[PDB]
Parts: sequence; structure tokens; C-alpha cells
Amino acid sequence: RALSCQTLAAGYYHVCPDGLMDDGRGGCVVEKECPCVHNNDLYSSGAKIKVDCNTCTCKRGRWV
Amino acid sequence: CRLHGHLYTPGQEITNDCEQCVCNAGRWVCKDLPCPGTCALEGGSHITTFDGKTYTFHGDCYYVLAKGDHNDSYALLGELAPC
Repeated sequence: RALSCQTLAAGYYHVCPDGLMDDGRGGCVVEKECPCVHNNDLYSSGAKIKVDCNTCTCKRGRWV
Repeated sequence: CRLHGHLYTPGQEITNDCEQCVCNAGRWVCKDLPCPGTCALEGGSHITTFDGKTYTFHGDCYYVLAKGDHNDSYALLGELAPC
């Protein structure tokens, strides 16, 4: 069991201890402060980006 | 009506790939029919989704090819690695 903020929805079918997980940025991070990735760009939590009419927000590793 | 040649009378029906159509007064009226979808993985790396969208990846890992969404339905993976 080793999550990495990129296999969250994968399933973990087949280092950071229990709890903290890798974020792809460096040391291990909690699930709440997990960052987001978009177009090979790493954005921290609470980041704001627009898509052609709208606005988004990196909340908990996902985009709102 | 016409459909790639044959002059169809106003009322003759036909079965298309996933729909069946009837010649109305100059225009066809089509009703959808069930038909499945296909996802293909050809060659070393050639992925065709269920909606076409052909593309090439050339990955090295296990990947989630297709998994049921509810909680458990199924999970199809694959090993695309350098050969």
C-alpha cells in the first residue's frame, strides 16, 4: 500500500508510511493537502485555473 | 428518397448499421438500434477507444485498461513494456 496522488483512483492492484503518501513533488503528504496535475503542470491545493469560460479549483487532489 | 444509388420509394424501410430508417416525403426518418462498442489494442502500442480516438502511447507499466465504475464489477489491466 503506497499511494502517490496519481494512483488514487487506480486501485493499488499490484518510502511513505501508512497515512502519509507521496505527492509527486517531494516528501510525503497527507491526503487533504494532495496537489493536482494538469497538462504536466503541478498545482498546489486551492489553485485557480480557467477553461475557456469557467474557473476551477484544486481542492483535495481533484479539480472543482 | 436516395441512399448511395437505389431510388427508394416513399415508404420503403432499410436497416442501417445501428439504426433503421423509413423514407418520408423526401426525407428519411431513422430510429436507433442497439449495437455494442469495441476497444482495440493493436501492435506494440495502438489504442482505439470505444469512440474511435486512435492514439499511441508507448508506456512501461501496468495500466487500467478498463474497470467497472460501481465498486467491484471488473478490472482489465495490461502490460505494455519495452520489448
